[PDB]
Amino acid sequence: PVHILAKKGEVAERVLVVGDPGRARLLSTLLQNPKLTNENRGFLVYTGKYNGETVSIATHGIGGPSIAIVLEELAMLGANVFIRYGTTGALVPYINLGEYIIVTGASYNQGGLFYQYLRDNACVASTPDFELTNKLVTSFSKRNLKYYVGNVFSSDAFYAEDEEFVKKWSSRGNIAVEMECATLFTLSKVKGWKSATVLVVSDNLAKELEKSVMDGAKAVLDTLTS
Amino acid sequence: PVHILAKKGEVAERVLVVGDPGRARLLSTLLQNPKLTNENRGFLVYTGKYNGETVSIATHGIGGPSIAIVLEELAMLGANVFIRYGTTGALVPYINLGEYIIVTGASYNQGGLFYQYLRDNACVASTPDFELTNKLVTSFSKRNLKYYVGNVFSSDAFYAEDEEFVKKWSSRGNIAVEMECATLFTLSKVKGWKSATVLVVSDNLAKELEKSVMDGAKAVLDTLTS
Amino acid sequence: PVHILAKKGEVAERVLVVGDPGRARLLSTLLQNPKLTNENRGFLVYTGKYNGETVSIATHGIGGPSIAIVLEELAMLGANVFIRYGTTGALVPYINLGEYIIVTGASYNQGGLFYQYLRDNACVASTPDFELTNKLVTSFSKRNLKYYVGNVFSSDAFYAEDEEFVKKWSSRGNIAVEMECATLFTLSKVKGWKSATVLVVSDNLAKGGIWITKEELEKSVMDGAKAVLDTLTS
Amino acid sequence: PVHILAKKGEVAERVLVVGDPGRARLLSTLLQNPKLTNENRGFLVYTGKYNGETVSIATHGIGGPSIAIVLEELAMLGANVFIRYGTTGALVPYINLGEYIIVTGASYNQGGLFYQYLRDNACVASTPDFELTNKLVTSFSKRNLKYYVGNVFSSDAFYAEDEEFVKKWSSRGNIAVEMECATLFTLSKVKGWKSATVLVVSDNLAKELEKSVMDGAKAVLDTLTS
Amino acid sequence: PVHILAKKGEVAERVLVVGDPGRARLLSTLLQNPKLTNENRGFLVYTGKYNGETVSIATHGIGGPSIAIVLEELAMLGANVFIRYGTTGALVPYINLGEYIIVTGASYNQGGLFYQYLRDNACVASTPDFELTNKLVTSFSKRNLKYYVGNVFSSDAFYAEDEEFVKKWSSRGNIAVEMECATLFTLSKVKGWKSATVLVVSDNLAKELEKSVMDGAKAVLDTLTS
Amino acid sequence: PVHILAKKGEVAERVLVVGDPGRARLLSTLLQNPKLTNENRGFLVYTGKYNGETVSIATHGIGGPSIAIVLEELAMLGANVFIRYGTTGALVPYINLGEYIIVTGASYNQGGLFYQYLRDNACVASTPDFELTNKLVTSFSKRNLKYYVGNVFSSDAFYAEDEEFVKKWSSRGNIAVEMECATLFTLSKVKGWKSATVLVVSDNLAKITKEELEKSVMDGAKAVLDTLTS
Repeated sequence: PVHILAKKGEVAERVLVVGDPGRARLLSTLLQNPKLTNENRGFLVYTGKYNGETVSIATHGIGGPSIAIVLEELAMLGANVFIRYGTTGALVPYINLGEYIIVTGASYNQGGLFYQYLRDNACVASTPDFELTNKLVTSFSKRNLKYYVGNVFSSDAFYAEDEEFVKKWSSRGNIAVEMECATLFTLSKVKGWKSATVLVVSDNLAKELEKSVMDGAKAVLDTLTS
Repeated sequence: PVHILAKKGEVAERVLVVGDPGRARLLSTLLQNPKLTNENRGFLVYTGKYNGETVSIATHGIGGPSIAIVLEELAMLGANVFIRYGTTGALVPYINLGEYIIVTGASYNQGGLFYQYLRDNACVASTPDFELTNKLVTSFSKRNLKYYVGNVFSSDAFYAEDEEFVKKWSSRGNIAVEMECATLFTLSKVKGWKSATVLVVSDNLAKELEKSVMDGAKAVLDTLTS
Repeated sequence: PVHILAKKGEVAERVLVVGDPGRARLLSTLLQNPKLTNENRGFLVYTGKYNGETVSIATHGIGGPSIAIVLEELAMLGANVFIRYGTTGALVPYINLGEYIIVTGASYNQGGLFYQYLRDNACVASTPDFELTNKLVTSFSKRNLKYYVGNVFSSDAFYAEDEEFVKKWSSRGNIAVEMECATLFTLSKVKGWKSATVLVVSDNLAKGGIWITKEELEKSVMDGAKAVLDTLTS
Repeated sequence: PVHILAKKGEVAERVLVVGDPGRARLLSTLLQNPKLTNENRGFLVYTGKYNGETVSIATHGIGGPSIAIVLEELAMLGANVFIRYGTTGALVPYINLGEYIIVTGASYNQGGLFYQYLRDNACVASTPDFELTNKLVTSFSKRNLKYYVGNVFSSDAFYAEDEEFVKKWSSRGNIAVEMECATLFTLSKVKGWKSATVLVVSDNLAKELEKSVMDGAKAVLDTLTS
Repeated sequence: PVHILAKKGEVAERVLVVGDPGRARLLSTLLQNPKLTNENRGFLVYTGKYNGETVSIATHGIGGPSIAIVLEELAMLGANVFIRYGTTGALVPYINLGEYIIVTGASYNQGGLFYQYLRDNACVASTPDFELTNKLVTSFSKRNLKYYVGNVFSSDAFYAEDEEFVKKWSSRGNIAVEMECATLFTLSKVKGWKSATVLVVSDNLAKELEKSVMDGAKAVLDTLTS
Repeated sequence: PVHILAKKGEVAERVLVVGDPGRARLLSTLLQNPKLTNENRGFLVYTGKYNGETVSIATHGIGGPSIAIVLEELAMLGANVFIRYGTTGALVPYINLGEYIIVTGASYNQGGLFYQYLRDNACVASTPDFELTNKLVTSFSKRNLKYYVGNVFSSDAFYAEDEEFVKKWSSRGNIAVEMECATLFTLSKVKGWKSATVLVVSDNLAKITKEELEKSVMDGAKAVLDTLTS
C-alpha cells in the first residue's frame, strides 16, 4: 500500500469505515485500547478490541476514487469485512434528521471508476452482503433506534445542479443520497469482500447529531463483532 | 389493458407470476376453487384462495418487454404485490439442480426498456422489496428447502455467444442467470409495487424437477399470504 | 431447443410468425391438414400445406428477447425464411385502422439484446430481405389490399411514457410502432436468414377516434394472411 | 448558403451527387447544355437537361460532415431528390471490380453528426427511399448491368486500423464500405427528401473502370428522370 | 495514397492546411516558386519556399473524415508538421470579425471517427503541440495582429438545430466553433505529428476579410519556417 | 461551505492545492506568518505571504469527487486561481524520478462527475489556463529545474487492472497519469476559474528515496509559488 502505511498485522479483518478523519478519532474511543495504526495522507486508522474481537476504524475520505483506494489497501493488509458509517441527505419527507438509513442497494451514473473495474458499461447489481445487512437491522432494532431500509443514490458531484434532483432519484426507489456506497458495494462484490452501510441523516432535501452518531456506531460495532 | 383482458376484481392484489403458461395451470391446483380469469394471448391467469387470502397466478411469457406489459396490466387491475417464480441456470458449481435461489438483486446491460422508462442511462438499483424477500427466506427455511441467496444477471439474449460468460458474470457477484428480474425489480421500484423472486435451478453452466417446482410454489404461496 | 419442443422435420423451412397464439390457431385453418407440432410454453406452432407447399405458422410471444429465442430454436429445427405478421400502431394521420404496413426497416434504442449479439453499440442496418419484401408488395397489390411501405420503431416498453413520442418517431422516418421488427431483421442478417414483415394497423397514435371492431380486425387479419402465405409459397 | 454559392433556380429538384469534383465535371457531359452553377470551395455543381427533365450534378466531397452541408444547402436552393453515385470497397469475395451495388441501408457507428441531428443515440433506420431504389434496380437491369443489392457500412475513418474489419462488417449484413450513405439516408428521412445510392466497386477487401462509371451514370440519370 | 496523388519528394515536412481550395491557391502566391503538386479530387496542394525553408500548402475540405484522410496521406508522403489556418464563428461578444483565434484545445461530441481510431469512448485530450502554438503567438504578436487564445468546439453538423448552442458551448470554455480541430489534434497526438491551428473570425454567433486572411497567412508561414 | 469551515476572508484569491495534507503543512513553512485557516475533515488549509503576496495552500484529498467539493467551497470563500501541485506516474521511459511535468491537458473516461456537471457526454476540452501555464514554464526554467510539458490521463481507479495500460495512454498523447487533473481543468472552465498543474514524478510505469522526493517537492514549490505571486 502506498497511501495507507499501516504495518501488516495492525489492520483487522473487520473494519468500520467513515469518510471523516474526525469521526474516526471520535469513534476510536468506543474501542478497548485503541492504537493509531496510520495517519499518512490524513487517512487515520485505529485498531482495538470490542466484544472480544479485534476491529479497526478507518477513514476513507470523500468520493468513489478515494474509498476504492482505501478499501483496496486495507484488503491488502488483511481486511475483508467492511461496514461504512456515513452521513446522508434524505430524499423523502418522512425521514427526520438524526435518524438512520440501512442501505440495501445503490444507484449510480455510469462513470470512469466502474468502467475501469468492470471493463464495460454493464449495470452490475450494486448491493451489500445479505446476511450482514440483516444483522445490522437486528442490531439497530435491539438498541431501539429509528431506522429505515432502502436504496440510495451515490453521487459523484456534490455541487452539480439538477432542478429535478429530488423527484428524479426519489422516483427511482432511492430514499437518500451520498457518495460512496455504489463503489463500496460493487468493488466488494468483485473482490469478494462482505460489506454493508448505515447512514446518519444530516439533512433532508425533501423538507442530538453527536449523540446520533455515537449511538448508531455502537450498533454497528455490535454487528461487526457478532 | 389490451393483452390481459380479465375483469376488474378478478385479479388479486397478491400475484405469483411465472413465465410458463403450463406452470400457471399446474400451480393453480394448489389454490382453493381456482377460476381461469384470463386466457388471451396465452397469458393464463388463475384466481383463487390460499390460507384465507385471495391470490392470482399469472403467466408473463419470456423477456423483459413481455413481463413489463403483464405487470403493468395486472397493476391496472389492482395487483401491487408480485413474486416471480421461474427457472434459472446457476453460474457457480456448488449449486445443484432442483435447488432454489432467492434473488437479492439483478445485474443487466444498458438497454432500450430501461432507457425508455428511466429516460437516461443511469444504473438504478434493481432490487426486490427488502421485507418480502426476507419472508421468502423464512418460508423456504420453514419447509426445509435448500436455497441460496444472491444476485442474478438478467439476460436479454438467451442464445448470444460469449466465450467468457460464466467467468464474467460470476466474477461480478452473480450466482445465476435468467431474463426477467431486472425488469421486475426496477419497474416495481418506479411504480411502487412490492416484488421478489425465487428461482428453481434447472441447469448449471459452471458444472424430481416437478417435485421441486411444486415444493417451492407452496413456500411462495405461504409468503404471499402471510 | 428447450422452449419449442417439436419432433424431427415437424417445422417447415418457411414460417409465418405471429405474436398471438390465438392468431396462430386461427390462421392454421387456412392450411391443408394442419398439425399441431408444438404447444410447449404456449408457443403454438402448426405445420400444413398452402398451395401445395409446406409451411408453418409459429407463435413468438411479445418482445425482442422472446422472438429471438423462438427464431433461434425454429432455425435449429430447419427454418430459414421468416415473415412476421403482427399488429401495430400508426404514427401518421393518413393511415387507417385495418390497413397494412409492409416494413422496410426498423429504428430501435441501443443496448441489451443488440449489445449481446453485436458485441458493441454499432447501429447495424436493421432491414428485411429486399427480394422477399418486394414479393410481399406484389402479393398485397395483387389482392387489392391497402398498404403503405415504410420503417417502424421497435419499442421495448409498451407503457413507458414519452410526451413527444409521436412527433419524435414520425419525424425520424417511422410510420408505425411495434416491438419485434428490429430483433427479427438484425438477428436474421447476422444468422443468415431471410426475413420480412407485414403489420395490420390496429390503432393510430396520431389522431383520436373510434376503435376497430373484432370482426373488422379479424377480417383484416384473414385477408392479409392469404397475401403473406402466397408470398411464402411463391 | 455560404459554401455553395449557386442562386435559386440554378439548382434542380433532381440531383445526382458525387464525391469527386472531377467525376462531376466528367459526368456533366452526359447532360444537354450543361452550365457550371457553382465552383466555390471546390464543390462543382452543373445543371442541364436529360430525358425531358432538368437535372443537376453536384460534388459533395468526402465524409458525413461534408455531404450534410452540401445536401442542406442544395435543399435550401430547391433540391429534394438525391441519388449518390460513388465508389466503394466490397466486403464479400464474389463481387467483382467495376460491378455495382444498389444500397438498401447503411450501418454506422453512433457519432457526433447523428447525435447533433437526432438529439440522442437511438439507432434510427438509415434507409433510402423505397420507390426510388426499386426504380434504380429497374434502370440497371434494363441496361444489362451487373449489380448486387444490399447494405453498406458508412465509415468515418478511412485509415483507422481494425484487424477484424472484413469479417466484422460482412457478418453484420454489409456487402461494401463507403463513407456517406448513412448520413444521406438519415438526414433525408428527417428532412423529407427522397434519396438513394448506387456504388461502383473500385476495390475488394475480401478478395474498364472509367467505362464502368460512365455506364452506371446513364442508368442513374434515367432513374432520376423517370 | 489514393486521394492525394502527389509523389514523395513533392510534399514538404512543413504544411499549412486550409479547408478551401481557393484559399490554397490564393496563399500559394506567398511562396517562392510555387508548384502545384496535386489537384486530384479537388485537394489542391502547392509546394515552394519561404524564409529559406521548403513548405507546402494543402486543401483538406470540410469535416473530420475529410481532414483525417488528407493528413494521413500527406504524412505518408513525408509531412509531419501541420498548421491549420481556417475560418470560424465566434461564440463570445467581444471578438470582432477579421480578428484571429489561436486554438489551445478542441471540445467534441464522441463520434464514429474517434471511436474507430481510439477503439473506445475515452475523452482523449485534444490539444495542439505546445511549442508550436507558442511560436504562433510570438509570430502574431510580432506582426501586431489582434488575436485571442482559447478552445473551440469542433462540430460535425453545421446545420443541426440547437436553441442553446452559443450558451452551451461558450459556458464550456469554448470561444469559437469550427469543424476540424478535434480531428487534427487527436490524430496528431496518436500519430506523433506536430500540429497547431489559427482561425480567422468570419462570423460571430453571439453579437477587409481578404486582408485579414493574407496577414494571418504570413504570420503562419513565419511560424512554420522558424 | 459544509466541508471547508474557514472564517470570512481566511482564504486567498490564489491557491496552491495539494492532495496530501502532510504536503500542505510542509509547504506552509515556505510562507510568511502561515496560519491554519481550516482543519475540518482533514482538508488542511494554510494562508500566509510569499514575496509580499497573500496566498493559500489547500488539501484536496484524492479523486475527482473530492477535489470538486474542495474547489467549489474554496471558490465560495473567495478563491479563483488554482494551481495543483501533485505527484504522478510517468508513462514514457525518458522521464526520470524527481523531475517535473507541467500539464497541458487531461484525458479521462466519461461518466459520473462529468455527466452530472456537463449534462451529457460531450468531450469538453479539459485544459488549464494558457497564460498561467506559460508562466509556470518560465518560472521552472528560471530556477533551472528539469521539466517536461504534456498531457496526462486522469484515472478514477488507481488499482483497476489493465494489461495494456501504459501502451494505451502513452499512445494517446499522455506522458503521465494522476487522478484530479481532468476535474480541475473542466470544472474551472465551467466555473470561470484560472487553473494549472505541475506534477512531481514519483514513479515510472514504463520502466525514489524520501529525501530525493521531499527535495524535489520543495524546489518545485518555490517555482509554483513564484508563479502564483507573479
